[PDB]
Amino acid sequence: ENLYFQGMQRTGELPAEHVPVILESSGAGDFHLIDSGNGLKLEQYGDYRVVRPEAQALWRPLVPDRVWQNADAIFTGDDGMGRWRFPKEALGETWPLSLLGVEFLGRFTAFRHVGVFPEQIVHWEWLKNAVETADRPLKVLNLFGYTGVASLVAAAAGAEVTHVDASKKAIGWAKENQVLAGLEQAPIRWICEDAMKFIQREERRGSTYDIILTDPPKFGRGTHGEVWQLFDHLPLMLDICREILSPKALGLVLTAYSIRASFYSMHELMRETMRGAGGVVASGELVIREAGLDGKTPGRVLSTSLFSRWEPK
Amino acid sequence: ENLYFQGMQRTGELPAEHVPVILESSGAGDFHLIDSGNGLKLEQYGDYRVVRPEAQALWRPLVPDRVWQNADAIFTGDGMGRWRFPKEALGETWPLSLLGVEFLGRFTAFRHVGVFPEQIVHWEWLKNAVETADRPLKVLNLFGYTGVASLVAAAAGAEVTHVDASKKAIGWAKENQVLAGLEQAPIRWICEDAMKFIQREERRGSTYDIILTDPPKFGRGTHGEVWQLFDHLPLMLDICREILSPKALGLVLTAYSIRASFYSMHELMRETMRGAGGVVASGELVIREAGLDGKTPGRVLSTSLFSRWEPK
Amino acid sequence: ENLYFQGMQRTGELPAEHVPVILESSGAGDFHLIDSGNGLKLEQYGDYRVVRPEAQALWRPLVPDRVWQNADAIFTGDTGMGRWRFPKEALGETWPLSLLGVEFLGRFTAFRHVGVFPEQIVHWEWLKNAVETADRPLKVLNLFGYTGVASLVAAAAGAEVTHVDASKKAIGWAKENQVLAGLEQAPIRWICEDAMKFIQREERRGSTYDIILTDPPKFGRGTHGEVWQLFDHLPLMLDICREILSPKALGLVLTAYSIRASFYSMHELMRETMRGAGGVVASGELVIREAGLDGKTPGRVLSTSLFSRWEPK
Ligand SMILES: C[S@+](CC[C@H](N)C(=O)[O-])C[C@H]1O[C@@H](n2cnc3c(N)ncnc32)[C@H](O)[C@@H]1O
Ligand SMILES: C[S@+](CC[C@H](N)C(=O)[O-])C[C@H]1O[C@@H](n2cnc3c(N)ncnc32)[C@H](O)[C@@H]1O
Ligand SMILES: C[S@@+](CC[C@H](N)C(=O)[O-])C[C@H]1O[C@@H](n2cnc3c(N)ncnc32)[C@H](O)[C@@H]1O
Repeated sequence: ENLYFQGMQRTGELPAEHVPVILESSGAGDFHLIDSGNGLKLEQYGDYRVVRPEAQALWRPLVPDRVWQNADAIFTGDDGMGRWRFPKEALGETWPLSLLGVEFLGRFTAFRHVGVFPEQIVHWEWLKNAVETADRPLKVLNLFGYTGVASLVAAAAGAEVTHVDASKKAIGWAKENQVLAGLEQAPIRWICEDAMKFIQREERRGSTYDIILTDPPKFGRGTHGEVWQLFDHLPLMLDICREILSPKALGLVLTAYSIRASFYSMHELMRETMRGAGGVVASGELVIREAGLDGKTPGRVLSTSLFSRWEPK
Repeated sequence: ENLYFQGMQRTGELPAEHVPVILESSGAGDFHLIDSGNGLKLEQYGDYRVVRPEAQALWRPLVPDRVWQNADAIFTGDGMGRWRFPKEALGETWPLSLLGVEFLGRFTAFRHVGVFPEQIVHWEWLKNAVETADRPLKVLNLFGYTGVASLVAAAAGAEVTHVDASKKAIGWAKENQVLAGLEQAPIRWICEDAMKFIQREERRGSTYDIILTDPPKFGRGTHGEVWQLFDHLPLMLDICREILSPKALGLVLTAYSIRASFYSMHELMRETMRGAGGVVASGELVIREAGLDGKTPGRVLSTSLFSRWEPK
Repeated sequence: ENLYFQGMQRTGELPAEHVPVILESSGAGDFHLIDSGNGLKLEQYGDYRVVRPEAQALWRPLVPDRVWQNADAIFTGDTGMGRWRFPKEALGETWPLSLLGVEFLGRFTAFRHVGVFPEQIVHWEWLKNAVETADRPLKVLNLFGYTGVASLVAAAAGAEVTHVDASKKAIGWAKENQVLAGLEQAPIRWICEDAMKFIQREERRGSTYDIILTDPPKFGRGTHGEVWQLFDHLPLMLDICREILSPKALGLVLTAYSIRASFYSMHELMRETMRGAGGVVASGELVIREAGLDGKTPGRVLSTSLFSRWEPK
């Protein structure tokens, strides 16, 4: 029961809604899902073919064994930490990739992650369009920014970006992507801090942003050990986000992975957060479709994450 | 069963005893307990009113919910958590003063705010012991934490050795030293397992006039040494005795996590001090609620055990 | 079940086998096992008499209580971090030792381990002989090298040594031993890396070694958090080791403290790994025999570890 992190009461009427909205990613170029099944997925990231666990890929693989057995890297093991197997000669920590004009690194760590969630291109497209068509310089806030591809998309489009992540290591990775992308001179502020602390302090300062993106994990830790738990804390976070939106704000975008909840729960939370603000809240799932070996052969849907987006419409 | 951490054999009579002794504080300073109940407590720390869990505060709160809700900071979660700041975001630290010593309250990911204000009773004993001493005194403060006792002793003119296994905690204590204006005071900062340090002091023939020790139920030395109060305390107290000066003024043991009785601490202390004369006083250290006005005595909240040997 | 870490299929005949081979050390010079029983052991390491837990010492102690009660240090256990008791007086962190001509430090940490496995002298003797009777300087690889006494034995004998350990702290200890042993100028290359990642990279580089020693724990962690689990990963490890043996290799030596397995399981793994390579695989247990107080007095066997050794013999 939420005692201390409740959203504040707002006046006015709930915004309009579009729900469910299923967003489906196209590859993308350097990424496609080749095949999946038996609790695994087979993905192409540029020159690297990778096998990773995907528990919900319950069905049987449709692409021949020979294609799976030609993978460059296979993630194995059971905390979250495991071991990559490299069955041929592909090796080192990193490899270059590009999505939506932004060059960044795929990276093998002890975790199953590869340094990008390429399905998020659908949201980066929304972001890029919003920045490049705005007739004024925009401020974009990116919370839980990870390897920073959204930050770089926004920076490349002309935004003044503030990227927030509690992990100094992840900030380092994002900065490496910034160099690779040729965006060293772009206005990106790198904030290594707990995300909710940063925004509450921004609220106290009276700071505002035109677009806020937020990608909270189910569980996290702030830079000074502050426990983050999505189901305990999200209502306060979104409330503070609204308090730091500019009068002419273009959007508030929430993405959520790996969570025992429907998009309807993100949706109704977002609708209530934005009570009296007008506009429209669109929510649902973000999915990838299998594309086969050639990348042109549509197959099954693999749902990755939830989203809810407010816009002034 | 304790096989390897037994105290040495002693001769003579057990010291005199005063037991139970209940030591009480009510916060006539930058601290008081406002209210408690339903497994929580409402406290004033200087400019901030804070709400923290207190599982043994089983009774019902006497101050209206509206007041608790109005707190500046609430500690939440299941040991790490998250502080909620309902009015507006608060900075990490805020200045406090107790017994003439200025130090920092601190919001960390834990429930601890950087001070145990009830310990002012033991600080007052210490302050008096040092002040009224004819001679310069050597004070050892084991498991010293944020070091308010170290600063009290330094301010009274003692030569202080502060021992804590945590470099982070030493850092906080040093920050307090600076804020308190005690940078030129003789405080030696030792980052080491406490029992290792005192056994090495014994080997060196070092002595101290006053020893305070605040061991946790479980801890870890600077180099991973496992500390467990019920396995190791008998040996620690025995070594403490071995490093007391001939004219020592006291040995003070404080113990949180109040599962064992003060009687156990008491019988162990008394036996450790066999043949040393003086008196062992033991019991609990408690805070009494003071209400919104700080002047309305309420319920007792017991925080810790203590046992103190003095030549008294 | 092993899906991703199988050794390649080999053709040809399994090497000859000698099994069980029980290797026994009675402790010379600075080490011997005085007595053991009641789940404890009483050992002399140079000038210190030490008591440590030894759960399999189920029998009774045969040396009087007085002698045990005169110990300089006793390890007392939460299980495996604990606390050393020094009953006579506080002991410093380290003390000088020497075995097989190599000077190194005994060390009190929060674990039961004193900085050397002196029973390993039997394998060090095999190694010393192999290096010092060779007609060329041998390349010796030592995986999971710990405090590096084997590395120092090989280097003293004239080998070019590569020492691999994921722990920077352990590498630091080994280097301290190198200094103490007077081997600072010797060709020892200190590698702080996951052992399997290092050897796969060696394989890619086409590198070879004349002798390979590997002492994998049941469970470990690479420098960059890679999970090591002997039962999941050892088959691939040994196969890569084979691929980095020189044509004129003198041996591949596996040691394992995972006592629960039989030496037969290390044996058959090593035999199959070396299929078609000729030579001989000898496997069994490495044991210490109690030496008692005075005279060299043969007592009970304390088995410490498993081993399997391939040689071209
Ligand atoms: C942890 S999530 C990982 C990706 C995706 N959102 C998911 O849940 O799988 C994205 C980023 O959030 C960061 N993070 C976790 N807790 C945080 C916190 N309390 N404040 C700021 N960033 C945090 C992580 O360091 C990471 O780079
Ligand atoms: C951990 S206790 C916490 C306060 C109070 N004594 C309690 O138990 O709740 C006080 C200090 O003991 C220190 N400490 C814990 N184990 C220690 C050890 N083995 N040696 C020296 N200091 C230790 C901690 O770093 C901390 O600052
Ligand atoms: C095997 S462990 C301890 C000694 C003995 N083998 C045992 O299991 O009890 C020996 C060394 O392996 C190292 N180690 C553990 N995991 C490793 C890894 N993944 N790669 C390289 N070294 C590792 C440790 O740092 C340690 O110094």
